[PDB]
Amino acid sequence: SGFRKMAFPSGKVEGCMVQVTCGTTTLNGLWLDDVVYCPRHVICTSEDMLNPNYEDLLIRKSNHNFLVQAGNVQLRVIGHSMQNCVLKLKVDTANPKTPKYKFVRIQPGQTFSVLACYNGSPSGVYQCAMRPNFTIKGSFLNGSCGSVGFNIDYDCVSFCYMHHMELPTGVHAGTDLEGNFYGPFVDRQTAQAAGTDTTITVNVLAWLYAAVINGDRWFLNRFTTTLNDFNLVAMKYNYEPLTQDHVDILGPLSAQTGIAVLDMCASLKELLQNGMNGRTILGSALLEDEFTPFDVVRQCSGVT
Amino acid sequence: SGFRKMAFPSGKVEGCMVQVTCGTTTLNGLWLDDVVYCPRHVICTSEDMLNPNYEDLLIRKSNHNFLVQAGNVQLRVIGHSMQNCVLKLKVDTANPKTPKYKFVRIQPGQTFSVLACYNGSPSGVYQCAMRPNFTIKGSFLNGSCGSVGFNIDYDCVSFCYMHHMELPTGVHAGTDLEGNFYGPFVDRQTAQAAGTDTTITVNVLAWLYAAVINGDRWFLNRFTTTLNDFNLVAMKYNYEPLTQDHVDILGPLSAQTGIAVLDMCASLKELLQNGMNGRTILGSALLEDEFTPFDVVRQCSGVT
Ligand SMILES: *CC(=O)N1CCN(C(=O)c2ccco2)CC1
Ligand SMILES: *CC(=O)N1CCN(C(=O)c2ccco2)CC1
Repeated sequence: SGFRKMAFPSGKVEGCMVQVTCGTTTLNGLWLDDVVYCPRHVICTSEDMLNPNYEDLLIRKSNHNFLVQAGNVQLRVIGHSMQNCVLKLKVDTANPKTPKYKFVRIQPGQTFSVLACYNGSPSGVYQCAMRPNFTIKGSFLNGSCGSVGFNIDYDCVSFCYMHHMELPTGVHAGTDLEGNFYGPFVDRQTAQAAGTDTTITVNVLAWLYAAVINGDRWFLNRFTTTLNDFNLVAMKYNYEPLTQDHVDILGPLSAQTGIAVLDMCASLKELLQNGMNGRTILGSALLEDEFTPFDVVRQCSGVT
Repeated sequence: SGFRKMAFPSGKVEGCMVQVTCGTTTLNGLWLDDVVYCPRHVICTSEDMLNPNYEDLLIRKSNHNFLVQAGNVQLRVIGHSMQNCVLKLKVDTANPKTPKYKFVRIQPGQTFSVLACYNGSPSGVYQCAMRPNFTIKGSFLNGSCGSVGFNIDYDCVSFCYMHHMELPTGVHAGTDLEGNFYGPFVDRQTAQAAGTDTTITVNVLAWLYAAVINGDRWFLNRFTTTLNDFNLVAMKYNYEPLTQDHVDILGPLSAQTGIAVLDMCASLKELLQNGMNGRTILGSALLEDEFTPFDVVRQCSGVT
């Protein structure tokens, strides 16, 4: 029993973190096989980051200008290229700790673990969600860029995020491991405002299911609703529209608990309309939206 | 910027988890050097766990009855002993991945990372606090016993917790790595009720400091208080008494922010008396008490 905001074990990713230094800029890189992946802004002076021309800046850089250090051993860089907003540094040694891995581009509402690193050294691990406005709410100080987000399926690390920037509002923006930003963000120090941070409805429902399974039941009511009726209330409270796809995804949690998805919708509807009245659910005073239906099943079933 | 409930990187502890099987009971064990540490209740039939006599049960057990598996390789058990509520299984092979380590017995209010495991395989990592009633609020299913709690100081893992039991109220009890329970709990399936789960005052204040540092400032007021005046309000709200020791510990966060500890006490006092009025602090609708002053400094400074 008990339900916790739970990250994947980080060891497989710890084994992949290196330090990348270009001139006076030191960031993190991800070493998989004989490639090191890092944010292309490693090549910028903070002056450059006002309006950088990365192709032009990169002409001035050689293999030997990229200093790559794994623990306290230097890797030999034998090639470099830019793919979107990342650099791929070819090194002469395959990472002996390379796990089975994939690069995946997640959808908004999907959750992942971040291994926060500084100078290629892990400081901590936490669970995130790709927000509907394509930001993440992370914990990233200067030096943390190149820290990655991942999921693990048994022995395969799916890398979904690399950290690139903090918006003036203190929320975070980054790329997949092909170097394509999530959302409309650019690796430039300019006016970039996030859109509406809406609540991930399907995740709230999954977490209400988790609460029932773990004995927190006070919010279960006598009501049901329809997708359309629920969605009117969702819209009013800046919740994501609930789709039949979302209902299908919640099917197994529905089955296990014997609470129809639309009944749990009606419970969530009353919580939105009435508030918590100073009560808590799984130790929260607000409705948690950074557990996926998959996360709830995994943690409630004990997958390794 | 941003502040997250952050666990230590788990890799060093992942390398220490094994499976222990005695008859039909399979739990987790911690392999350090040539010793495997596990809960002594590995020897019990669930019938036994009503009123077990562990010394008597252990007479019936040989080295060869303890099946120890590290990945998919069996370890040879060459000795076994009971220390308090843990078994120490001597194996013929030193764990090659043994990190630098210590066994520490933490105080209530101290935080630690848990690596939740099943069958000696890591499923996830989360941050906990030793509650003032010597319980922890974890995420533990059947098979999770022998999962451990730890802190890391650069390269040294301090092991502070091994998971042994769930109370009927779905909160968790366990031992240090000398096998001594935290609090008054016993490894018996009997009536065991937790005392008052009071709020860790010094941790709330540390987290209010974290909030100020990360730009969440709406709750800062024009007031101050005294330790005695604050403590009257603390008592009323089932908060731990604040001591001069706690004030001294918050000194560096006071210094960094320029907010006197007693001013932040007065802010917390108004939050207790007035509530959040539907507002949030670092994305919470309640006052978080599972960050230590040390945790706030570490995460705000980016220690690795
Ligand atoms: C995410 C990260 O580590 N960084 C550090 C490098 N960089 C800057 O310091 C910078 C330059 C101009 C604006 O910010 C980006 C963030
Ligand atoms: C923590 C853990 O893994 N367990 C599993 C073994 N055990 C029981 O199933 C049990 C027997 C009697 C009561 O509970 C303790 C908890």
